[PDB]
Amino acid sequence: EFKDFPLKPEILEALHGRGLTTPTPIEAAALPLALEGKDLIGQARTGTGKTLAFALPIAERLAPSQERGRKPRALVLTPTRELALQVASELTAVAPHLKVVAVYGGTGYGKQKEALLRGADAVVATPGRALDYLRQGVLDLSRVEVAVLDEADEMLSMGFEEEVEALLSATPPSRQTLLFSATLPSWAKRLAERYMKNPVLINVIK
Amino acid sequence: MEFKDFPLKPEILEALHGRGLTTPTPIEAAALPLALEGKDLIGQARTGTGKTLAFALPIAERLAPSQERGRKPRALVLTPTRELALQVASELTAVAPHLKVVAVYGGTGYGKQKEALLRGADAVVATPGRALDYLRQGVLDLSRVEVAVLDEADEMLSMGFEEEVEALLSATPPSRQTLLFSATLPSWAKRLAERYMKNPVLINVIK
Ligand SMILES: Nc1ncnc2c1[nH]c(=O)n2[C@@H]1O[C@H](COP(=O)(O)OP(=O)(O)O)[C@@H](O)[C@H]1O
Ligand SMILES: Nc1ncnc2c1[nH]c(=O)n2[C@@H]1O[C@H](COP(=O)(O)OP(=O)(O)O)[C@@H](O)[C@H]1O
Ligand SMILES: Nc1ncnc2c1[nH]c(=O)n2[C@@H]1O[C@H](COP(=O)(O)OP(=O)(O)O)[C@@H](O)[C@H]1O
Ligand SMILES: Nc1ncnc2c1[nH]c(=O)n2[C@@H]1O[C@H](COP(=O)(O)OP(=O)(O)O)[C@@H](O)[C@H]1O
Repeated sequence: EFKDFPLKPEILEALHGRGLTTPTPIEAAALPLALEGKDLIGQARTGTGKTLAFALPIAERLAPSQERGRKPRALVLTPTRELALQVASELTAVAPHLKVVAVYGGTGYGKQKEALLRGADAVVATPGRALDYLRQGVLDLSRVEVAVLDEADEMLSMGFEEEVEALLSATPPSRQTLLFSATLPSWAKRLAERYMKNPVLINVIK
Repeated sequence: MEFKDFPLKPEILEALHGRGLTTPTPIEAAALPLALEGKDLIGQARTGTGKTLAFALPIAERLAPSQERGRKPRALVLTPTRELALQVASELTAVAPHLKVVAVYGGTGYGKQKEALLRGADAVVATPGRALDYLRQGVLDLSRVEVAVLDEADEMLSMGFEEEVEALLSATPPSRQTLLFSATLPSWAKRLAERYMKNPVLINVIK
């Protein structure tokens, strides 16, 4: 159960307050290495649940800050707007001490910009809108300590390979990288080769 | 992580420290948490590198001592070679002082190994050929195995023990925990994982 893991009381409170008590098989498998700062690839069948495998480690690794205009120390990339909002919602709830900002197309071009300018600790973004702000200097990725690629195989199918690589290339290689994907197409193995540091593959095979 | 960082009995931690075993290799670090909690796993790392503690410490921690004379082993480790059976037995013996480990291997001493098995054992570390000999004789009884380990599955397939391994695993109850270590997963080994393991997690540190 989550209380078993070594997580700050605020985080356990947040989880407890929300009913989340038992990690899914992929979460239980991935949490230990992720919490310890190591790079990993988490692979499991879609529809089981794995968001806590990267959100808890972001919650735990990052001390809070109130510095206006601060750059984000965590970046989560998702292939769709609806997943960016679901993930930003989860992360916001388990990291109550962090300012989480969702970046995604179709709306809020001005509002999301303003949010990022005021300050952010973690960004959950679709690659389109994110790359826009990257090019404008609005999204600054130079302080990223944890980068997460959520559903790498979908980002490939949606044709975001170029945006994803540009975004990762803008983060410091001192970062921890986590990659989650039901399948591992050649593109994702390459991302692994090029952007990760001796990653452990963790695969719930059946 | 160091070994001290894991939830292990004090006697086991003392054993480790006294031998200057402090630092799990990458596969040990990645696999210990699942193994300790009793889950099935496949550990993949390049052949021969250190991984013995990834299954030795789970066996040491899981099994309580017993005095019963003639008792059947609660853990089985299979290895492709005699030299690997011997290495692993000594290692397991070292970190599981509360258990009686018996090494079972060909090329020598049919009677000595047999008599050791009849006196009783908690863990057997075996090569598949010799082990099947004893299984069929009724000397090696696998009906109480809680942890079964295949150490270097891809080499067992290479050495021609495909059938012997399947026969040994079949003689153990499905309620067991099963740990499979191999640098590569040929078709036979995947088939093994599919049909002999329960919801296994594959852990691959080859990178
Ligand atoms: N351990 C857990 N327990 C309960 N809910 C969880 C959970 N982990 C987790 O992510 N969730 C919830 O599951 C939701 C996503 O579920 P999906 O779309 O079926 O995940 P998929 O298997 O990746 O395709 C998240 O927003 C979490 O709130
Ligand atoms: N359910 C869905 N089905 C199809 N396309 C979708 C989708 N959800 C979703 O977000 N998309 C598309 O995936 C992309 C989301 O990334 P972005 O950063 O918002 O891209 P930008 O529009 O260039 O700023 C958009 O094309 C979405 O319409
Ligand atoms: N955590 C650990 N620390 C020290 N020794 C260990 C160990 N785990 C483990 O199995 N051993 C021993 O290390 C031996 C394998 O080490 P090698 O041949 O030098 O290859 P390399 O690991 O690539 O450097 C095993 O036979 C064990 O007895
Ligand atoms: N370094 C090595 N090189 C080649 N063969 C080896 C070997 N080490 C080793 O053990 N073998 C062979 O691997 C087999 C070990 O299994 P068994 O249970 O002893 O099988 P049995 O023949 O029924 O007694 C034997 O053939 C060993 O000679």
